Formats: sequence, C-alpha cells, structure tokens
Amino acid sequence: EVQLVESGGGLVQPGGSLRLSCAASGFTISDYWIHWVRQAPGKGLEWVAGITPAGGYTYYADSVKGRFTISADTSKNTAYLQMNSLRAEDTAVYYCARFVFFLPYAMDYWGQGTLVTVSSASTKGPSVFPLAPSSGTAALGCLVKDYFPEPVTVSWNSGALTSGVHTFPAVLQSSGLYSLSSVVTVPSSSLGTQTYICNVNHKPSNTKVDKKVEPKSC
Amino acid sequence: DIQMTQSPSSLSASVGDRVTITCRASQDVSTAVAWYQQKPGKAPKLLIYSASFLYSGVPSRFSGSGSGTDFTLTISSLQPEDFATYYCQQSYTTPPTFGQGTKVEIKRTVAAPSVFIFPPSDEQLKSGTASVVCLLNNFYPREAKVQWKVDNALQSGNSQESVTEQDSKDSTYSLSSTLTLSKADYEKHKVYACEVTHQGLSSPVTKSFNR
Repeated sequence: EVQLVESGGGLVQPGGSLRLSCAASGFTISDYWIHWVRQAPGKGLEWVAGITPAGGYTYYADSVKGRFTISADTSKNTAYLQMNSLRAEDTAVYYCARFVFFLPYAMDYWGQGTLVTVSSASTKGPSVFPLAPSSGTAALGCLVKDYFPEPVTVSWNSGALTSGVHTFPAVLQSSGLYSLSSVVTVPSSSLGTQTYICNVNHKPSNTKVDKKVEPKSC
Repeated sequence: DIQMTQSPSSLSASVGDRVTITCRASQDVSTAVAWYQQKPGKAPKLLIYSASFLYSGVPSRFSGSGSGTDFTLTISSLQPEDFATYYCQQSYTTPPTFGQGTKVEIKRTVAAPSVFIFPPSDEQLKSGTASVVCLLNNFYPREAKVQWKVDNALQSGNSQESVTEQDSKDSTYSLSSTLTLSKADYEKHKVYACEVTHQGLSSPVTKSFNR
C-alpha cells in the first residue's frame, strides 16, 4: 500500500514561516529522492526542491534558494519542506513526489497537495445570502461572499441533491476577499413544495452555514 | 535549466478522436521524458515513462514517441474520462522540468445558455453592499459576452465572471456574472438588465427585473 500523504498548508503572513510534511507509507523515503513541485493557481508545475536518496545532497530552484530547506526525518518516514521568508508569489498548491534515476525515472507516486496561501489578510468566514428565484423550470442558489482564504465547500439539501448543481470557482474581489456562488436548476412544480438548503463550509475559519433558499416578497 | 515547450497549449476533440500532443526540449534529453495527466483538484498521474513506455495499469490507448528534442503523446481513441491537462517532463538532468501543459477539451455541438437574473437579498442590503447575479446555464462553446445594463447604461470594471469546469454528463460550461455596487447606489436606480451574447443564441438575450 504505497502512498505519499502531505499536510501543513495554510495561511501565513509575508515574511512568515511554514513547514509542509510528506509522510510515506509502504516504502522507505530514504530510498528515493523526494521532490517538492508547486502549482500556483491556474499555472503549470514548478519544481522547487529535491533531496537525494539517503540525504546525500540537496537542490533548490533559484526562486526559493536560501529561503526553503528540504529534509526528512527517517524515524518518521516523512519528508519536509521548511519555508521561511515567504512571499505572495509562493502561494501555490505544493506536491511531494518520489523519484530515482532507476526505472522508471519519472514521478510515479505523488502527495495530494496542500494549499499554501501567503497574505497579509486575516482569516474570514463568508456571509451566505440566498439567490431567490425570479418570476417551465427555474433556478436558485447561494452567494458565498467575502471569505479568506480558500477553499470553500458547497453542497445542497445536505447532499441529497446533486444533479444540476454548479458551484462556481471563487473569484478574488478587489477587496482582497474571495466570493463564489453555488447554483441549481429545479422543476418549477417541486419548488414551494420542497425545501432547499445549501451547505456551505469554510474550514479555514471554522464556518459552517446552512441556508434555506425560498422565493421573494414582491 | 532545460526548457520544455508543449504544443498546442489547448485543444478541443471528440470521443473516439486520435489526439497527439508534442513536447520540445531546449536540449537533447535522450528518451528520458515522461507524460503525466492531471485532473482539477488532484495530483498528476504518470502515464508514459522513458519516452515510449506504458506505466503499469495505464490503458493501452495511451502511447508515446520521440527522442532528443522532440517528443509525442498519442491517445489512439479518446475516452470520456480523458479530458485533463497533460504534461511532459524531462528527467535527464537535475532539476526535472515540466512542459506548460496541454488542456484537452471535449468538442460538442453548440448549446444555448438558459439565462437567470438574481436580485440582491433583503438580507445582503442590510450590510450596505448589493450583489446582482447573472447565470448562464449549460452552454457551449465557452466564449460568451455578458453585458450589465443599469437604467440603460453600460458598466466597466465593477462586475466579475466565473466559469464552471466542463460538465460530467453533457460537457457544457456554466457562467456566473456578478455585479457589485453600494446600497445607496443600488437604491437610486431601477432597471437591472443582464445582456447575453452567445453563438447558440439567435439574438442577444436580456434578463431583467423591477426594483
């Protein structure tokens, strides 16, 4: 049961510090290189750092050299990226991946990623407002406004409704806070005869709102 | 540092299509090139290693070719679940470098968007800000033009759009346009119109309401 499990991502201030960990199961980390590879929102895959088998040597990208340290604790079978003097542009999802120059000399096993967001903004949970159906078949939803940082989860009728649901990619407002909306189309005959609750989660702020979406006054 | 350039950056194709992606290295890298597949919110999956070899458990319809500077990934018969972003990667020297990625999109017939306009909630208004939302549901292609008319006036740099990933069942997109103003500025205006231009539409569709 070979796997790479990471943790440690989150919000830090510019100039702050974070340590990401990468736990190996069912193989010995020290038999492989571990590479950290990062993916800035929307961008490609940028290699960041690599540590050699047995901890023989260590390499860093120039954008990161002198700020980040890669190592591992073998008794813990876990690799680490220690991130110091973080800047805005370090915001990315961070992956660890194993590698060796023996076949297949490619990155066969990867961690799932953690979000590192580097910002001077505080954590903030969203406000959740209903999108009340106007006026066949009609639409309603939830506006999830003003939160930080990512991510946010949305689900409908506590997961008993999925078909026709579109939760939109968050958009970074010029206030610095994220906003998104989750939306669903329903039969206009089953509205006002069935209750619709959207279930918004914002783990970073420990915010969980459930919202009853119903028609308007006039 | 060895540079890897993929071609093209994006493409549209239908199920059953033969699709080929190319990768060009800034210098000779033997056959030490790998191909990865990535789906939103998931880590990359190794597909091909050593330029042309199929990674264990990957289905026979994925294949690779090339050596030196020019490399190629082929998908002989495109399957539904094959829409992703594909990356080549050079493994010949430290550090390993990736191509920029090739987003494989699924080509289908033009479908018109159902438009919906949502007023600000009586709950939101009590905070001094007003969000008006315009929805474009289940359409193709991605390209669209959403216009905000407010008392017959065009708007500039005060609305924001978001677009859904390609749908599971019908491969359509969906789009939200969100207009944001102040309460005192929302209160002093009447007609709120969202004008939609799209290829699947015979004539630009306006969805409005009365304050």
